[PDB]
Amino acid sequence: GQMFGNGKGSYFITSKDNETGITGIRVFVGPVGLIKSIQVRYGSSWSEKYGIPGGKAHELILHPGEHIISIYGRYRTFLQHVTLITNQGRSASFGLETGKGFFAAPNLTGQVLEGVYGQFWLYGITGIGFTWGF
Repeated sequence: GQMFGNGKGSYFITSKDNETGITGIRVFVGPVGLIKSIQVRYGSSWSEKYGIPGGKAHELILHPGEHIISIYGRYRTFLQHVTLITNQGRSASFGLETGKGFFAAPNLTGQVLEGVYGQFWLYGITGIGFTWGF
């Protein structure tokens, strides 16, 4: 909490479900370079496509024991850039690094990414938020 970017349009939310946490993140990026949609992998199950159809699928598949611990991003009208940095030093960058920047980290140390929410509109994601927990 709360939501990064100029959120506009349809609300979405996904989260952990008495399971393992996030083991993967699928980001869809178009030729225009903005974040169109996301899928989140819980255990072995991919969530539904949250956003606008189109673009090319790019993935961060987490290693055993690996978790996303902070997130840097850029935005304008749409979420332009997202880089997911993990607890093992790895970082996966998606999208064109333009606009107003943000940085999301959990308040308490040991907390990792467990879910993401936000808004998508015309071409893609316009607002993005993150839920952290142990």
